Amino acid sequence: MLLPKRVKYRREHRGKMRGRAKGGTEVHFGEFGIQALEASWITNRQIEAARIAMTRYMKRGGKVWIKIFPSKPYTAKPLEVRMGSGKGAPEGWVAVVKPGKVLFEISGVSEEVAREALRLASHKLPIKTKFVKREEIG
Amino acid sequence: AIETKKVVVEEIASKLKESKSTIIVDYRGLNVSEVTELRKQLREANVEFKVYKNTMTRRAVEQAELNGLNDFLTGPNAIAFSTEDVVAPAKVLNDFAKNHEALEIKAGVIEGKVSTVEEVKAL
Amino acid sequence: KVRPSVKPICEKCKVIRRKGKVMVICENPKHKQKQG
RNA sequence: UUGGCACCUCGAUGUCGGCUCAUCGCAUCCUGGGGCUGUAGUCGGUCCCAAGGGUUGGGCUGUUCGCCCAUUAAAGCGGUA
RNA sequence: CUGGGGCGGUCGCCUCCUAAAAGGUAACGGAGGCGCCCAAAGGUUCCCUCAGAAUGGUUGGAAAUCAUUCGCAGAGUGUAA
RNA sequence: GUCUUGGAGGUAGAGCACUGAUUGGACUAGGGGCCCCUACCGGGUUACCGAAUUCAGUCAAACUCCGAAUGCCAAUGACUUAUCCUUGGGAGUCAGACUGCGAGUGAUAAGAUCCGUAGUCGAAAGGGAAACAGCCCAGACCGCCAGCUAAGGUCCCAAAGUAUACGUUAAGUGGAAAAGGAUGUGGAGUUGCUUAGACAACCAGGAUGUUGGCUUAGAAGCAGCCACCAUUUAAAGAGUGCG
Repeated sequence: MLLPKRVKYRREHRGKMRGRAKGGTEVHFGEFGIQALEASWITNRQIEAARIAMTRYMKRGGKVWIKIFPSKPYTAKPLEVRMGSGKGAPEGWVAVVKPGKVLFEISGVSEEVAREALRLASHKLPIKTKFVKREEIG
Repeated sequence: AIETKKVVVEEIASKLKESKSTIIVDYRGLNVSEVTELRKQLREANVEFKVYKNTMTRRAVEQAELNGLNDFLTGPNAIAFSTEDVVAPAKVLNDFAKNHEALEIKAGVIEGKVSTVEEVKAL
Repeated sequence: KVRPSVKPICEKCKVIRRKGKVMVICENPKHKQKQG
């Protein structure tokens, strides 16, 4: 449950999501994360559906990171009214999610805890996923 | 399998100071039955007189291909090594002559091991 | 039971694909599932 | 269903609801047959197959709906301008 | 004008975005403003450079002023981009 | 028009150079907590918020230090091509639709509305797509019982291969839908164990202390908080799971 504090504008365009994200296709702060696979809008409530239902399964766990952040106001005209006549009420918030962008990072956790604590948040997120760990070179 | 090297090396030492040995059954290995072959030996001395069940024909009978080759014909039979370093046999060879005849597993149609050069009647 | 996500629950459950239907069969008869 | 759009019809496509006459879809109310039961028998919940048949007489309101009277194996929804 | 009309709202002028790397380029799309003001806030000559920050001080204060460095501009440029 | 060459412009992308928004860590001006005292100066406790600043890392139509692809404006060298400029006479249309690409409104709904760009229809017949104004191919001066091809096809309807090679699927998929689910299945690859004897399957046994220190009437294996371990050991979790 997060929202941007004071935005430059209250009603914004919807954009065209395509291609790979500009950056952050690589978990680097913590150990294990989920990387998304499709392009989608992720609302505010679903990261709230994530940071809860990971700390269910992460009773004594490390810090849970979220590299996503919502800044796009998805917008509704009030229902059962005609087309046109002004752009509608800002219905809440919605985040920018390209495919390939590693969503979360979770640290202080072994393999086998991270294959279910990170799995159950992916049932709440509307995007097909894959588990992604780290790598050195480097 | 470098772990299998080390089992070969150490058990030879109680086979070059050895005189006698006896067949030991491996089916129905009760905990109290292990006590009635170890703690009667622990009333004698320490674990010199052995119970070990690492006794495949291909694991630990490759090790005993030197000393007293009277034992291979219980190859497809239940084997456990009982080797001796001290306290010559006057009492120890008849450890199995009381319990196994009816209790702590069956007598076992045992065909024996090295007594002098024979098969049956471990005395 | 009948559901599209057929899974074993406890480790006493086998997963036997009868008749084109991924059925799970177990000891305890509340594991009895099927997608169909 | 309330809707959005205005694409058949404004040299006419009769709009609510009843009475008749139905068919049909089953996402099933029964009846037939089963898994589970937090199923002792009795009576159930719930999930399965199954459309062949049955699926009421009122009071009120124009009412569909709704509540209530008493029965019933039950008093199913829904399309067909 | 209109997502039928009515009621609401707008009708003209300047700036931005939507505008697709010339330039235009729509909607009841997204933001602001404009019906003035300056006898100098005009012309020219000749000077000089900001805002903020830190350091220390007079009532001195989170800040009016005053000094030393920072400070390519985060200041102003009448009024708004 | 096409190639060379010269340009203007800040888009798509990107990245943070600013305007913003933001994740996390160090840093801690200030604050609060808690006490001492404050009758006042003040001090200490922070796993309490926290401005700067800094190490990384995200994201912007109204953000650009940067900046493409085409597109437009021209030159002078050509290599094709028939168009263009003025002038006058003469009218029609100033409601368009659909498809793709880029956009807004919309709910990244609509055979939705409203722009750019390109096509077609409209004003276009023929073959495809079963029939189909907008898709695919292609332009009907007229006759031929001429030939070659495009889109699409080549068992019967219905013209043309039961074509040829190598595979895949078993559902009628083809011949209509996702999150998810599965020892379905073909390839590619990685590793564990493994005749120094693996994986199942069978004859085996399960630890002594001990529930072990604290407990609920006791529960001694799972009341539950935990050092949760030393001996007999081929072994045995101070217990695999059912009770």
